[PDB]
Amino acid sequence: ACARWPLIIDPQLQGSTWIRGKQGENLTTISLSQPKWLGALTSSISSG
Amino acid sequence: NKRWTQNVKFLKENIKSMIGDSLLASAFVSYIGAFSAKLRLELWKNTWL
Repeated sequence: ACARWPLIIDPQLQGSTWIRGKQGENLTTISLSQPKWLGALTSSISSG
Repeated sequence: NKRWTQNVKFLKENIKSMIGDSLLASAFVSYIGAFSAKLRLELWKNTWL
């Protein structure tokens, strides 16, 4: 029920594993250090 | 009739009571989330409710 974007503080990776569970299909994981990350986000924003 | 009047009267009390709820819910979703178990509990149960 989030109005603002959910930024999650997760050491021990409980949050991460649960988002992969809840959002099973087409949850495309993108480290900020990914090389073409701007392209992968802007394509997922448009239809993802 | 008796079981649909009871569902009405309860739902009418369930509008006004889901107006005072939503305040707590909203207050809780917006801010609480950065805090730890003990403190989170002290904000909505010891101060707000």
